[PDB]
Amino acid sequence: MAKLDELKQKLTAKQIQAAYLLVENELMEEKRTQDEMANELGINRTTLWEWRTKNQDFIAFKSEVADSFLAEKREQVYSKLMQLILGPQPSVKAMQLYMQRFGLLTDKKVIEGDL
Amino acid sequence: AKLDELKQKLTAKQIQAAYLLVENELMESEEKRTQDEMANELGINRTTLWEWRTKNQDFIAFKSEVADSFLAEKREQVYSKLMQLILGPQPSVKAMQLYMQRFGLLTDKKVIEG
Amino acid sequence: MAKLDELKQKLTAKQIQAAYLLVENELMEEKRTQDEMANELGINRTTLWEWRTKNQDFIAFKSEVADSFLAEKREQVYSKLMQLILGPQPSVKAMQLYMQRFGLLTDKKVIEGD
Amino acid sequence: MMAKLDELKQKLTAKQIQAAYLLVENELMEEEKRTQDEMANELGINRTTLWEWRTKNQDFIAFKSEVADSFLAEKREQVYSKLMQLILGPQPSVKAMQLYMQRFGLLTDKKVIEGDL
Amino acid sequence: KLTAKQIQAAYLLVENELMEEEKRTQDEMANELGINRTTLWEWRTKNQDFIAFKSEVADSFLAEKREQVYSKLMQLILGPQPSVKAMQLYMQRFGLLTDKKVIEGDL
Amino acid sequence: LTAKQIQAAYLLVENELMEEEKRTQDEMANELGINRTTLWEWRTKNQDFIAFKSEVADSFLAEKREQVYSKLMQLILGPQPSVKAMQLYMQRFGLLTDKKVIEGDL
Amino acid sequence: KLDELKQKLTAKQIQAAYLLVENELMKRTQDEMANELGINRTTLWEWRTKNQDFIAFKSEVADSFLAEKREQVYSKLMQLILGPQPSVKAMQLYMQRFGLLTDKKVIEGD
Amino acid sequence: MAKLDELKQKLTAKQIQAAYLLVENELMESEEKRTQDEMANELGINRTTLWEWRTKNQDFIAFKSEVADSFLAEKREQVYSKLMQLILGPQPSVKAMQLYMQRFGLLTDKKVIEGDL
Amino acid sequence: KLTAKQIQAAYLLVENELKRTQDEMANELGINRTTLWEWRFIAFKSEVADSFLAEKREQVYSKLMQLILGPQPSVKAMQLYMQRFGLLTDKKVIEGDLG
Amino acid sequence: KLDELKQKLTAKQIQAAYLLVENELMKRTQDEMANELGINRTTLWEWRTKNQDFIAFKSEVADSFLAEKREQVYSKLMQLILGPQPSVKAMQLYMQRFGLLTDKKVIEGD
Amino acid sequence: LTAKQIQAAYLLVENELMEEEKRTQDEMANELGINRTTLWEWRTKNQDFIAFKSEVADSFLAEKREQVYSKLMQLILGPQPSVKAMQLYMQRFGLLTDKKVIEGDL
Amino acid sequence: KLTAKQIQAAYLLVENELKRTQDEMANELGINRTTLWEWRFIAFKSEVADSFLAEKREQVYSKLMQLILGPQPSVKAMQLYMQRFGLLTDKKVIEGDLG
Amino acid sequence: MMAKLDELKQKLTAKQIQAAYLLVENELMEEEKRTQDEMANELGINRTTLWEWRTKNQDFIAFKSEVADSFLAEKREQVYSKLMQLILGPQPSVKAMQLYMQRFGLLTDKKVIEGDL
Amino acid sequence: MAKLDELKQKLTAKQIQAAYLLVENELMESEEKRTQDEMANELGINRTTLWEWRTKNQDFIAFKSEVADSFLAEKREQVYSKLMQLILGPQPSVKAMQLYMQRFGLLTDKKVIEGDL
Amino acid sequence: AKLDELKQKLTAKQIQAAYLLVENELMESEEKRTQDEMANELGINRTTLWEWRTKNQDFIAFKSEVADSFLAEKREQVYSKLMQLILGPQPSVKAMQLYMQRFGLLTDKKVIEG
Amino acid sequence: KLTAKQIQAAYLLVENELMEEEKRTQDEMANELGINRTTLWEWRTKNQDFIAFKSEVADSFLAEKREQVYSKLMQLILGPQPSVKAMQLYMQRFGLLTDKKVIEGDL
Amino acid sequence: MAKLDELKQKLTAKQIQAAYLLVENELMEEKRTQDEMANELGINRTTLWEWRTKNQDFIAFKSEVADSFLAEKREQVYSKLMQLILGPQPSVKAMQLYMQRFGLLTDKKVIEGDL
Amino acid sequence: MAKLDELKQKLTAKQIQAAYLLVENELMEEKRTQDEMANELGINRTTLWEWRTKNQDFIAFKSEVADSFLAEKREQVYSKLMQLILGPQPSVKAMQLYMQRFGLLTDKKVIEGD
Repeated sequence: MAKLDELKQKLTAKQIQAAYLLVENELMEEKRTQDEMANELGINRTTLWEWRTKNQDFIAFKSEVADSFLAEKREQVYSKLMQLILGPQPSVKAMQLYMQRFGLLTDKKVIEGDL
Repeated sequence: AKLDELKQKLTAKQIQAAYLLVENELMESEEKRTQDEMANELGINRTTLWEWRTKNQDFIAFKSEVADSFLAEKREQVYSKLMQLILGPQPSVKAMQLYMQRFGLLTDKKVIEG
Repeated sequence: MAKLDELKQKLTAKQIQAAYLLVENELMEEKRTQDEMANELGINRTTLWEWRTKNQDFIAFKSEVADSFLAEKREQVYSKLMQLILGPQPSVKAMQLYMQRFGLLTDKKVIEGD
Repeated sequence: MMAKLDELKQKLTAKQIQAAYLLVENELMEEEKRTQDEMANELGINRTTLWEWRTKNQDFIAFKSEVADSFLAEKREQVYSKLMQLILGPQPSVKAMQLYMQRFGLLTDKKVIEGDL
Repeated sequence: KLTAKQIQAAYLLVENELMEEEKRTQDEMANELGINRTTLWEWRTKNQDFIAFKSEVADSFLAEKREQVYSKLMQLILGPQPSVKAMQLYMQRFGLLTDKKVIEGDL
Repeated sequence: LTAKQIQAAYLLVENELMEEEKRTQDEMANELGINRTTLWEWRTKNQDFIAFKSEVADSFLAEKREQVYSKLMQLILGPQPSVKAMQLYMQRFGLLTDKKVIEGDL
Repeated sequence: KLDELKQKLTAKQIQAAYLLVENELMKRTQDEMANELGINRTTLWEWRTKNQDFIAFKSEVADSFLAEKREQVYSKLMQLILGPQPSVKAMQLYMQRFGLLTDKKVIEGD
Repeated sequence: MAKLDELKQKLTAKQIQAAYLLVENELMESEEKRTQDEMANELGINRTTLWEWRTKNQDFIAFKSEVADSFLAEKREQVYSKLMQLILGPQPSVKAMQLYMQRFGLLTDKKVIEGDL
Repeated sequence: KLTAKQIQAAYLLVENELKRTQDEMANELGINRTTLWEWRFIAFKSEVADSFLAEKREQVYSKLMQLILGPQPSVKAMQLYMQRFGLLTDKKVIEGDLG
Repeated sequence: KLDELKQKLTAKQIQAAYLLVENELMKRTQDEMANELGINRTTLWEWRTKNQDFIAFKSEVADSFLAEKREQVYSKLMQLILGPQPSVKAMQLYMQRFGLLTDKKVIEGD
Repeated sequence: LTAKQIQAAYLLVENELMEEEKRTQDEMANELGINRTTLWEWRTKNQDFIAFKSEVADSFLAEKREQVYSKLMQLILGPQPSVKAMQLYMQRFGLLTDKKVIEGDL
Repeated sequence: KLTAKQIQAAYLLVENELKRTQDEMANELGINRTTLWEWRFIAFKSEVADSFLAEKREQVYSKLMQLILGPQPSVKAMQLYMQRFGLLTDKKVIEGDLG
Repeated sequence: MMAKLDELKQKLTAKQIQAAYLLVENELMEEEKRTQDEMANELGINRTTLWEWRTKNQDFIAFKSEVADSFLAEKREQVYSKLMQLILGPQPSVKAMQLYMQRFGLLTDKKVIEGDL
Repeated sequence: MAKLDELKQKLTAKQIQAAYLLVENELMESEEKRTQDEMANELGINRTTLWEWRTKNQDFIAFKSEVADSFLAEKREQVYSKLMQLILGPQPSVKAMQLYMQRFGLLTDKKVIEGDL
Repeated sequence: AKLDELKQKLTAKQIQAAYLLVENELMESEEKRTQDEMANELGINRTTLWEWRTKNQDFIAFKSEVADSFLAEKREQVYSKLMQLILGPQPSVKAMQLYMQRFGLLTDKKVIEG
Repeated sequence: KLTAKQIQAAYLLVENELMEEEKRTQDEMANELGINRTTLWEWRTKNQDFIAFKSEVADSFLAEKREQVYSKLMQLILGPQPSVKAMQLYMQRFGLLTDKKVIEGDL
Repeated sequence: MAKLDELKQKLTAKQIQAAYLLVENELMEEKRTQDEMANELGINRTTLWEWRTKNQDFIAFKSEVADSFLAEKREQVYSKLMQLILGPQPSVKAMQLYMQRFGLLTDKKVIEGDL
Repeated sequence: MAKLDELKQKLTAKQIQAAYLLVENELMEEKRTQDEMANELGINRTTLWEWRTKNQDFIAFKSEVADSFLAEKREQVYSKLMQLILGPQPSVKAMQLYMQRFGLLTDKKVIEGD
């Protein structure tokens, strides 16, 4: 909310709507086409193209919204992780991730020499 | 400790709700209930649970800590699978590495010149 | 915006146009040929060649434009990451990237020696 | 580990300590493991009580995790036995040899550092 | 510094490898340059200024390929078989991945 | 630790790291002249016993060194020379060096 | 290095550590080695399991025997590089032996 | 220039010629490479003297290694050409993409550090 | 420092790996079989061994380039080539504190 | 084919086989499917485990649903062939679909 | 087979092929109302019981068909389309043909 | 045999995989959503599907040759090429008897 | 299998039949398996007798192998259970799917044969 | 010759030209391939008519497939060149050696048969 | 049956010798005796056993059948390892295939046109 | 049958790929043959006799490589990393490997 | 002995000796060089080269002797096979070979059509 | 000997010599160049080329000579086979080849259908 708020103010209401539509199309539970999204927004195809390619504030805000949508999925990822570990066919790689999540693994170094 | 700070902002009911939602969602994607089937046990309206889940920032933060707690509690079950891979008919060297790293048993030596 | 405008200063209007066209051809929607892009720009084929091979300011700017187009794909990449996690063969490597994205993974490092 | 288990013990009842050991033993000690209900019965507690301890009591969870670490630690020679079987067997593992050599800090990488800061 | 001909030779050798039939042979490049094969050989094997300049030119031609590389990276991510390694490269490009370390001990 | 506990730690480690069928916990308990429940108590609740037994395990593993080295050399010199085994050999004697360039500001 | 550890062993224990290492690094069973040393098998077993100075000395002589193999390892390395299937991993090791590879780091932050 | 000339000063004209001939035999494109005897004959020296320079003369060895480095360095655009072919070909190589990106320092790893060394 | 025959003797043996068996080598040196076992010292001979490996540099480089330019270009060989010339950068951004 | 097996089932059993297959080939639990069919869970279980005609009919409708997916499979096949990583194994299948590959045998003996 | 033996065969197969923790042999014996030794005797010495139980196992496996087909289609249509799964699909419907040329004398 | 619109309707749908969703397709056809489910018939439409795949032959061959001639020549693609033209022989010598 | 075991039974004593079952049970029925001496003792026979039967009596060996086949055959649903777990689990095995489909003869390869003889 | 001409008889001059153009676009070496619209324009036909020939005209489809076969067949020496490069290159391909040997029928499998079919 | 034909050509002692030699040589290449240590138990001279092993064609043929018999007798031990691979924490699909082939449970269907 | 020029063209095209700088281009081969590029294109795309002859020539050049292939096979078997697959190919070449079958049933 | 005897008679005593020496050098428990073997046989290097390259009877007899030496090693192979199966780390591929040795595996085909 | 003599009939003495030389260069002890082999044979480089590319009788004979040289390597191949079987990483694929060499492996084949 710290970054979204500063960026939001450099964008129009339609641009904000556009950023959310593009992200929802990819990260919210068949995808819409670019033409379908421009239509829904009531803008021309060329306008959407301009925002996506030339408007740095639009791009930056859209990346922040994307991060927010990705963040919400954490328990979904956790569920899959535990599924790979706790079934009758355990994944050692998944166990590595579990252990790292809780900082359980140690790497030890003995250093000699001079600088 | 973080759970305690986030717990004082919530009612007993919201707290029970958070625990029940986490258990349900961390289940494999067989016995898992729906959101309406997660209003009956708690004895609340479906819009209330939806408002807690989506619009209540204190509820959302606590529920995240509760999810971490859920995974943390499974430690001995994880360790059991690790040992099974080590002791099975195709012993996993990767599982052995992880065992050894758990107890800080592996050393890398480095000699540095300036 | 700052780095692009800085690099943009050293270029002509046509060169800036050329940089965008070359990048759009690769990162949006090769498909057009070098000749077709030169024709579109209303410049000689030999001029586009000289810009691409001999103009360090052009090359640097175009590379920054390439970075911008790549950055804008973020949610599309995230969507594929989640599909691999949630699909019929859940990808642990994708899960690792997800967890690293939010700084969820920690190792202890023990350092000995003088 | 003596002092750490003692510190985490202070906040739990005798029944809660027994429960933590039973749960870990079920997973980490040598036809089928016990169910939650079977263990609840063994402890003489209600199933809802065992769930509450496993779910909501952070002191119970933290103690039980320390118990888990202890059970895992005690397997060391069993892990070493498999390590040696992979090294010496008819499909000898160079990865297992690397682990053996790292265990005793026998492997060195040398570095010549240059630059500034 | 280098002669104009030597600078031209460096560009032609790099163009032969990194731009755009078959590639030109060494003999064909010497002829296009209007120099002896022995002269081209001498520059390539004994002239350190020429070698160093040509390497810098090679770096520049490679740098200019950036969007073509990115295009293939995106195709690997989005194609029928999405590549997780390509996803890792994408996320590293923008510094999106963190590892946390808790450091203990002495030096 | 008592003499019996030191003996028990050695027997448990010998069972795993010397050898061909290994003894059961019950057989090891009998051999020591203790009850199965005492052995189980030592292995699960006695932190001094666990700590000591782990150090004995380390000693038994350490003693295998020449046998590990033998297999390492067999992989190097065998019909299918192992480059990974060569890497371990060269690291063992600090024979491998990289140059590190570092720039700049922390 | 060896001469400090040597002091803590009997002459027969020194002989045993050398025989154990030679058996591995230059085919005999434990019984055959004990019979060769003129000691009982339970004695060899006690040295191998309970004598920390014996174990430590033996590991040291193991290192010495291993070090002596260096040219044999080099021969195999060069065979993998110059053979009918040149090995890139072997080339990497060669290059590292002579400190020919640079890993370059750019560091930024607090 | 400087390092080569420093090493070059310690060798005879014939030794310098020999070092280039040996490196050219390996690293310049020409049906079969020349044999040792063929190179000695071309140099107008004994088989035995070439062997001596190659094995006992540390200055010769050092100069020849520097010459080999220069020959390898000169191949840069040829290596880059293959890197791009792997990236752009019908089986695009993500590993080659990684190398490309490493070449220009485009890949960042972020570290968050805590503790006390 | 060493005698002339010892210097010749070192160069000759390392040549063997970098053929003649142990006793064959012992017979060439004019020493006993047992004496060879006793020595197996690790100083000059080892430097000649390193020197022997060092001298093969252009031959190693030739194989590297063949792997890069062959019909199946090796990306790992390209990696080593670039590392040889310090062309690959890894960037680290470090945050936090330690005290 | 289906119409012979159909005769050996009740209307509700036909409905159950279709629902079970649709659940898999076009998310519901066993209890939800039984509740949807208006039968008790032990009844669904008995049909699935003890009724051979039910099992046989259900496998047949499973085949029918699977067959209907053919163009979807073709779409994926062509995507793998014409994609940014053309798949040789997918090309092999394409060629085999149209009988384009010859395996040639020379036979000798008694 | 007796009614009890038919019941036992079904229970053993259900334990493995329907499901979540499975019953022990002792629990299955109790459920059937027979001694552990009787169950063991049937599983090891009764060839009619073994033969019948194998046919029941086949029936339980056969009944899984739509679930196997579901996973097959998921691998085909998923984010990582499986060409091997496509091959199985095409073979299922006899869609793949090779030409065989054969020459000559046996 | 089929009506003209049914022939047009078959060609149109197979085109979809070889975009428009199920209901989108149902709306184009001017039929109900339920009716589409009932049909999902497997005769002419299936032949057009096979016909659609059949027609891409030169595009498949182009990818085959690219794999063979690319910077990482595919031996498996070479195998398929040779099989296409019946160039690979497997020889069997058979002994024994059966009666 | 009834008649085959009956035929192989005719040449063995009751003790030899018991011995064959004990040996197979030791390997194929669900902390450590019995040693040869422990089984010899159980049977009330000398260790040399058990070795002689296992080594030299072809009728004993042949019967015991038939018993082995029977024990293995009876595991069928346990094998099927693992097959289904590999198909349906989070790392779904296309190879396991092929085995499932072969089990019921669901996979067809078509051939068009040409030539002569 | 014969099969091509039999299929060719069913097509117009323009359709024959179209079939060759489509195959040449895919299987003959020339920066970017031509688009469908580019080919229709080159042929002097509607976009819609090219589409019709490609999708509804079975005679066109069949002829074009035969033309594609002929174009692929003509590449033989180019394929053989790559096969030899894999065999002779710095990483010799045993699989390519197998193909070479299969090409000339050099590999035998011996079978000894018994029973009664 | 072949053992019986080859057995009638040999003495009791030669027969015992064949069984003992096979057991010894089929051991892992720990408790294995030498040829001289395989003359004592049998109570014969070392040259006699060497003559049987190398020069006696009837002894050689019988010993080969005895080696086959030795491997044959290990069937249930082989089956045990097979089941362990199937039931372990990384179930082996290849082991499942072999199980199924043992009992002729896998069918390939072929449709042939003339 | 073919003209002398067509036979010459078939050999040159095969020689360019399978014997022995860069390979010749199509334009360079047309010039060496003294024919139009369009003529070479016509023979390669439309002349079935020419295509069939060239393929037979290609088979002959490939057949002639036998000892070079065998040399690499032996190097794989005997080299520092002996290849078991190459050993299998060697043994199949001489018909050294047998599989036994006990056939049951009906057809 | 059926084939060795017919072939042996087309060879000289020295040729027979040569065939056995070449095979022993490879299959009998550091190998001799070609020059060392020619010396031991008391023949010239060129003579040994002639026999190995031009004498078809010599080559055929040597291959038969090689088969005989290889055959003798069967129990050595059996020992390794059982080592791969019966250890704490079983090989499924080795189990396949064991089962095939005893003809325990069935491949089943259902054939339809016409010819 | 029969096939070689038959093929040898169609060739000159020099051509036969050339065939052996080409094969010896690859299969014994390339190392000599095409020019060096032509010089050794006392023929023009263009003559060796013509034989290699245009003489079907030469090509066929040389291929038979190649087969003969390869056949003679038998014990060398057998030695490597045994080294893989008996080395530190016993090769099961090598064991399979060994067993197939002596026809030791059998499968049952069951055939149904009309």
